[PDB]
Amino acid sequence: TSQVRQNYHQDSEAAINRQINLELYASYVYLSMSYYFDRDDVALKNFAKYFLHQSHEEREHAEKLMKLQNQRGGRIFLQDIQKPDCDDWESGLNAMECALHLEKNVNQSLLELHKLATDKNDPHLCDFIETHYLNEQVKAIKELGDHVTNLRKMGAPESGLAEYLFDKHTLG
Amino acid sequence: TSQVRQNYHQDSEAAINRQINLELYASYVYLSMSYYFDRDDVALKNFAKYFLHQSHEEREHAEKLMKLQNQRGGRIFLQDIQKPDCDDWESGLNAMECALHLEKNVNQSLLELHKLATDKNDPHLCDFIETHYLNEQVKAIKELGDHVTNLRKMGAPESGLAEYLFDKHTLG
Amino acid sequence: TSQVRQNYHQDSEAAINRQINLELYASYVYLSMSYYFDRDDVALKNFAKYFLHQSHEEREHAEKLMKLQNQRGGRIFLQDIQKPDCDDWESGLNAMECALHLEKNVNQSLLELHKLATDKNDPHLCDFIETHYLNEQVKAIKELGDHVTNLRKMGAPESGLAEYLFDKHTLG
Amino acid sequence: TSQVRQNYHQDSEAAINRQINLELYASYVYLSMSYYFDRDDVALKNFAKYFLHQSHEEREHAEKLMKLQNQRGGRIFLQDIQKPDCDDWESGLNAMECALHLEKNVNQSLLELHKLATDKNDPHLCDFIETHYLNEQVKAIKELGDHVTNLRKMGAPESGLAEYLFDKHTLG
Amino acid sequence: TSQVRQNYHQDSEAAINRQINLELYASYVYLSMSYYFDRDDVALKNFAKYFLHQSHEEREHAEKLMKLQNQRGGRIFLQDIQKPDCDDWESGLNAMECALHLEKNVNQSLLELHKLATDKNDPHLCDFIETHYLNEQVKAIKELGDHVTNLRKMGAPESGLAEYLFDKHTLG
Amino acid sequence: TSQVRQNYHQDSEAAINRQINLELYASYVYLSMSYYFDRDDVALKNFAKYFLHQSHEEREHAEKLMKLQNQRGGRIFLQDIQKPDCDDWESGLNAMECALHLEKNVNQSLLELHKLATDKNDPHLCDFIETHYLNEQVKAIKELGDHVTNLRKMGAPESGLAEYLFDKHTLG
Ligand SMILES: [Cl-]
Ligand SMILES: [Cl-]
Ligand SMILES: [Cl-]
Ligand SMILES: [Cl-]
Ligand SMILES: [Cl-]
Ligand SMILES: [Cl-]
Ligand SMILES: [Fe+3]
Ligand SMILES: [Fe+3]
Ligand SMILES: [Fe+3]
Ligand SMILES: [Fe+3]
Ligand SMILES: [Fe+3]
Ligand SMILES: [Fe+3]
Ligand SMILES: [Fe+3]
Ligand SMILES: [Fe+3]
Ligand SMILES: [Fe+3]
Ligand SMILES: [Fe+3]
Ligand SMILES: [Fe+3]
Ligand SMILES: [Fe+3]
Ligand SMILES: [Fe+3]
Ligand SMILES: [Fe+3]
Ligand SMILES: [Fe+3]
Ligand SMILES: [Fe+3]
Ligand SMILES: [Fe+3]
Ligand SMILES: [Fe+3]
Ligand SMILES: [Fe+3]
Ligand SMILES: [Fe+3]
Ligand SMILES: [Fe+3]
Ligand SMILES: [Fe+3]
Ligand SMILES: [Fe+3]
Ligand SMILES: [Fe+3]
Ligand SMILES: [Fe+3]
Ligand SMILES: [Fe+3]
Ligand SMILES: [Fe+3]
Ligand SMILES: [Fe+3]
Ligand SMILES: [Fe+3]
Ligand SMILES: [Fe+3]
Ligand SMILES: [Mg+2]
Ligand SMILES: [Mg+2]
Ligand SMILES: [Mg+2]
Ligand SMILES: [Mg+2]
Ligand SMILES: [Mg+2]
Ligand SMILES: [Mg+2]
Ligand SMILES: [Mg+2]
Ligand SMILES: [Mg+2]
Ligand SMILES: [Mg+2]
Ligand SMILES: [Mg+2]
Ligand SMILES: [Mg+2]
Ligand SMILES: [Mg+2]
Ligand SMILES: [Mg+2]
Ligand SMILES: [Mg+2]
Ligand SMILES: [Mg+2]
Ligand SMILES: [Mg+2]
Ligand SMILES: [Mg+2]
Ligand SMILES: [Mg+2]
Ligand SMILES: [Mg+2]
Ligand SMILES: [Mg+2]
Ligand SMILES: [Mg+2]
Ligand SMILES: [Mg+2]
Ligand SMILES: [Mg+2]
Ligand SMILES: [Mg+2]
Ligand SMILES: [Mg+2]
Ligand SMILES: [Mg+2]
Ligand SMILES: [Mg+2]
Ligand SMILES: [Mg+2]
Repeated sequence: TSQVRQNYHQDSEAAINRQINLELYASYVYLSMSYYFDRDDVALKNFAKYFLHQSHEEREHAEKLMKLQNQRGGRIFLQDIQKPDCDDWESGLNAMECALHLEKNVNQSLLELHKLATDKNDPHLCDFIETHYLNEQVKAIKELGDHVTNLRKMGAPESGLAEYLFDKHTLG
Repeated sequence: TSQVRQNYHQDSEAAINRQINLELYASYVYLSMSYYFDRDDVALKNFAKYFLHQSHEEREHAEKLMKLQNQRGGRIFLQDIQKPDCDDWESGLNAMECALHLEKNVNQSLLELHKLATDKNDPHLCDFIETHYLNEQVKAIKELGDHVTNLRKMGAPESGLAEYLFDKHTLG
Repeated sequence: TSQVRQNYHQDSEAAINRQINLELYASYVYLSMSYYFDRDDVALKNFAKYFLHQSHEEREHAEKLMKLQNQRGGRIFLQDIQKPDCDDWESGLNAMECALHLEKNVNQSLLELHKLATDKNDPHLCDFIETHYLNEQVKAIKELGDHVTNLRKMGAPESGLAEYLFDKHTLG
Repeated sequence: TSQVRQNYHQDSEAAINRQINLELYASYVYLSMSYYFDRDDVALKNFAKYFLHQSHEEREHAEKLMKLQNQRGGRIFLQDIQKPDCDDWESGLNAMECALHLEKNVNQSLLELHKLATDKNDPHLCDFIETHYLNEQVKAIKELGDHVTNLRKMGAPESGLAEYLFDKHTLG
Repeated sequence: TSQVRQNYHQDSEAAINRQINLELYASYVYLSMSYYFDRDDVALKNFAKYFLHQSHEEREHAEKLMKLQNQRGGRIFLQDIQKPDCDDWESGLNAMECALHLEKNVNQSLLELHKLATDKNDPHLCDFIETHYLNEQVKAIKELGDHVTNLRKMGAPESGLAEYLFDKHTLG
Repeated sequence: TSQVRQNYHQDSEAAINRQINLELYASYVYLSMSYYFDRDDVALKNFAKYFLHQSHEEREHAEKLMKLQNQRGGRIFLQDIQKPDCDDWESGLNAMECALHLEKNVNQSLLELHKLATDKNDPHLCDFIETHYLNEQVKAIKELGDHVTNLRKMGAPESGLAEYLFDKHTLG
């Protein structure tokens, strides 16, 4: 047992390891999305940059959870990082819709994590999740919803012109 | 009676209190408009910023009238600030059309106020209204008419692309 | 239903709309207070500035709640902003006592909002209220209590000298 | 009763006074530790500096709780600050082990305080404890565990060379 | 026996440990005083700042004596730091009168310490006390007497106005 | 078929996708290593920083291969990123030995990739591998061998002192 461990339930430790994997998975999804828009037959450079930045942010999310695990005296256990569900993301709109669904799924996992931390009376872990994850998620979900809405109203995915102009004006 | 009061008719005092309420009402209309465009299913960020700035300007209008009331020795009497007529503003074009109608209504109130000040031979109040309100109104009405015209010619409200591009190029 | 909405109870949405109205009401109370001290027969310029700044802060409070409503996928619904209970605030001490009572009332509303968010297991909303409102309120209540105490010990409201000197040394 | 007091349970007030005493006690323990390493027969200058800084941080912890007590309208009640359990701390490793045990004890007190604030539905006090104390404690406990581990692996306490080199490279 | 010890009497060593405790006690008295003036029903912010600074100075006094003990090869022995005699300090004037009495008591202890160092022919300890403590005490006693005098002549403690104005002009 | 594709064999395209996975795997190994040294019972902060930087470099390696795939008109196909072979890396020396073995394995894959590009007469791909990977690998392998050698000669893994001092002087 770790000399630093205090009020840190084994179930919370396990849940944190599951969350680490999920954040790394989200990083992988956004990495895949990014280079889809770098294809010569897609060629939306600011979509590509946007998703690559999101990919890097998700890796930071994972790293901060790994730091937390050690801070509390838990032990990191890593799993395979599953490949993303799509190889082909079809359109800027469809990728944004997938990212929205991804972020809502990660949010649900974080909310279940917070419920567990609450049930185990772990206020430090509750505050950690609230402080570093829950509002980040709300902002990410809101931004992706905003993007989806604009692309739809602009005429995407049918209008390749719309995706092009969104790439320049919103993501550029 | 106030030691500063001079040539300030009771009717003018009352009219100034009515104008204070109207300016606060205009501030509220623009506040509502602003956050309509912040909705995830509308998502026109520069419409939102534009109307929020207009909201703040209207509050300044109200404050300067409250200052005038005290400068002249009248007594401020506040009324409820009525909620705006619309919860849903439908489109960027429709919001601009509503703001145009609002500004023309506030202008009419200011012109009636000026007629009263003229009838009561209050040149200080006439100059105050002319100096700080009447040309501000003309410029605001002209700008909103310009915006309405551009949105119409661009294809709004049917073209969500038009509202998007107007948001970036004129309001951005 | 909003594409961004997740774990956001209809009751919380309604409570947030009620809180928006209350913050706008507080802004109106402080606006009224401010210009009372700008009257030529009151003439406490730093009381006036202090309350005007508080008025502007309350509008910011309202705006941040409107932003939150949209972030979470709720829909803003505005109500009339009621006029303040007093036209005449009588003295610097009495205005500070009224502001203290106002802030304690707004605090109670925020604490009921937090209880609801807790009952609905909304940790994001709990953190939002804690982060942006609850300590702001505690600090505001403490500052107003401090001011009330000083004015009382100085001899207010009987001593117009006390209110004058407090205006210069504490609010100036 | 205090004019500022709102939703602040008498039990919480008492618990905050107990925590104030404990933080002052921790300040005293670290003060004692510091000057032990300033002895001519111990002479580890960076151990001494490290613990003196920790001592000053604990006094700041106490002061912020005294500020909180007044912010919420409770009344500070001070008790004797007990002398530390050890006059002689024996070795750099043993002092770090004692500081680790101290911080875990203070953490437990803070977690009991948070449970009480939760039971009394005091979200402001919960947020205060989370924001200013609980992660500070986790970081302090982790750092002391790190230090203990390094000193042990280096060969302390038997190796006076290890304590000397740790003083220069980690604490210097 | 310490390798550095020279001409340092066991009685002086013990007296220095007693003085360390007394300086820490004075630090505690001023800490208590400080937060009394931070109460919402007292609310003299510059009294609070003044006494908090005095508290920090007393801790520095204690630390320099702990340094001296080690410099001379004595061994620090700590005792409980007794809580201050008053929880309620009643008025700015009464707190200043108590601080004056405190400083005169600490001065008497220092003068007895100096007599002992003289009797034991310890010129280094005599010079240390003279250099770092005796004139600091005289200046502190003179300043507190000055403050008491001004508060009395101003009309304190009856005049809450006097304490308020002293807070701004002398302590501000 | 891609409009940009020229002299790019399907076998090379597949090999590049295999290399992408391997570089992401190496990133994961170094991520795991990094946080092993962040454990409170290991606590070698510069080992942790060193491996985290290596992790980030490997992700850059992967990204540049994804860019190459698109530049040449191939299509990225991602696979699961396998978890690292070790959860526990035991010692600084053992982690360096594992990283050395990892880099030699990645080098072998790159050399097989280069042989394939040579056999398919793809000089652009040969130059890409030589320019951006092969000397990076040689330098990485040499540096890790240097580190292993120093740790062994210093007395690792038995000497926890050696690993501590290596952490400060070579990795610090
Ligand atoms: Cl970054
Ligand atoms: Cl402005
Ligand atoms: Cl502001
Ligand atoms: Cl500090
Ligand atoms: Cl200092
Ligand atoms: Cl880089
Ligand atoms: Fe970022
Ligand atoms: Fe994430
Ligand atoms: Fe998808
Ligand atoms: Fe789903
Ligand atoms: Fe995310
Ligand atoms: Fe403007
Ligand atoms: Fe206006
Ligand atoms: Fe309208
Ligand atoms: Fe009309
Ligand atoms: Fe207007
Ligand atoms: Fe402010
Ligand atoms: Fe507010
Ligand atoms: Fe009132
Ligand atoms: Fe009431
Ligand atoms: Fe407020
Ligand atoms: Fe610090
Ligand atoms: Fe502490
Ligand atoms: Fe101990
Ligand atoms: Fe214990
Ligand atoms: Fe501590
Ligand atoms: Fe000083
Ligand atoms: Fe002293
Ligand atoms: Fe006393
Ligand atoms: Fe006495
Ligand atoms: Fe003193
Ligand atoms: Fe590098
Ligand atoms: Fe590589
Ligand atoms: Fe290995
Ligand atoms: Fe092998
Ligand atoms: Fe490598
Ligand atoms: Mg992002
Ligand atoms: Mg375990
Ligand atoms: Mg699979
Ligand atoms: Mg909570
Ligand atoms: Mg936050
Ligand atoms: Mg304008
Ligand atoms: Mg009248
Ligand atoms: Mg109505
Ligand atoms: Mg003009
Ligand atoms: Mg304020
Ligand atoms: Mg609804
Ligand atoms: Mg009414
Ligand atoms: Mg929180
Ligand atoms: Mg906060
Ligand atoms: Mg510290
Ligand atoms: Mg009580
Ligand atoms: Mg005892
Ligand atoms: Mg925090
Ligand atoms: Mg002093
Ligand atoms: Mg002895
Ligand atoms: Mg006692
Ligand atoms: Mg002499
Ligand atoms: Mg001198
Ligand atoms: Mg490298
Ligand atoms: Mg193919
Ligand atoms: Mg496996
Ligand atoms: Mg070449
Ligand atoms: Mg080269």
